[PDB]
Amino acid sequence: LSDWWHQSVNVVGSYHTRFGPQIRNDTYLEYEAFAKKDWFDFYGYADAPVPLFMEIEPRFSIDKLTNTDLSFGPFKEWYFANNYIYDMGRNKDGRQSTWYMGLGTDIDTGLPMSLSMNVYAKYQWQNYGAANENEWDGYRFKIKYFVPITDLWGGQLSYIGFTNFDWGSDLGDDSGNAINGIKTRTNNSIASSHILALNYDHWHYSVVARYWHDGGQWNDDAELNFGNGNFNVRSTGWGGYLVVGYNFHHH
Repeated sequence: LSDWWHQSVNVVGSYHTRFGPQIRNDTYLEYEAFAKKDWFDFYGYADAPVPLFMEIEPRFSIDKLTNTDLSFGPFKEWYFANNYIYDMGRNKDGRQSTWYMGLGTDIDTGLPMSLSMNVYAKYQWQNYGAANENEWDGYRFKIKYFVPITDLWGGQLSYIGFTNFDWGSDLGDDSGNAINGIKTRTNNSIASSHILALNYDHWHYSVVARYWHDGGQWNDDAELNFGNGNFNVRSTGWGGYLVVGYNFHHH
């Protein structure tokens, strides 16, 4: 229901993406959904070509459920947080199933914005055949903030930012070395996003600047050869996205 459940279908163009060994530029369809009902909030999105990649972020209110005001300081609420990533891949080999679970919260900055912080531990199932499949591996700190800016061109301009700090994984240790001498993979990783979004009654346009540090836990500059010659991994740097979509909702 529009009251709490929001949907959107979007077209996305990406440029210089860094989650994998080689740089990428893609375009694809995407389904989004944002929800917020008294005891649980949710965000998720699914991408499909011009096979299937989805990421969901469900969170449950410990306060609402425990029915105990755990509010304290800037900390408005506490949550049992979940960040689940699924990638079907073209094989049964080139797939990913990642579950991050932990503690989350909403911060009251006294400013005209929204701020959330989460910490998770994660179990790794499939991971494109990597050395860390099926085991508890690594942790993640996720910080995301929303900031209403102004009205621009008849729409509402706003800023959104979130970062995923991943560390403590055992890959890198358990992976080999590159032709390069350095290790192929990484125990940690950072993916930071900056979003400028224009929202109209239904249509919206968004520009996304994203920065990676060892994107996808690929050790930046590692020298590899997949059968086409040696090449260096460029897992650290900027990439971007253009997003045009439509939010559904009855009047």
